[PDB]
Amino acid sequence: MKGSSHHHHHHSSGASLVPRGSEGAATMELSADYLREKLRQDLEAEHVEVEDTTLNRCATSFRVLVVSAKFEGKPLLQRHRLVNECLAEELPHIHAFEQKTLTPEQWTRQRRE
Repeated sequence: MKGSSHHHHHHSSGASLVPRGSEGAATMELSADYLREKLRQDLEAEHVEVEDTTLNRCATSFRVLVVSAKFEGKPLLQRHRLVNECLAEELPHIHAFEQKTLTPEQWTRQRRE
């Protein structure tokens, strides 16, 4: 049907063609280091550790760790919500995400694992 209108002309875009590299699976898109570095610089932490259960599988999960005082200044719930706000668009793509924020004193106090 063509009752409801919205766009008379065709969509357009702009992308220059230059030598460098082609596309792939997700070597650059969606990665542990991507979310790690992003959160680290975005949240500005001291020590961070990211992990993954190998994307090549039925189940996919990502683990992120952050240790600093910047989180202390903000409420407990604000900490977790902060990490979610950053990867808000990426979150939906993550089948399973798990983050944990703590202080440098607590971590250094008891860091067995």
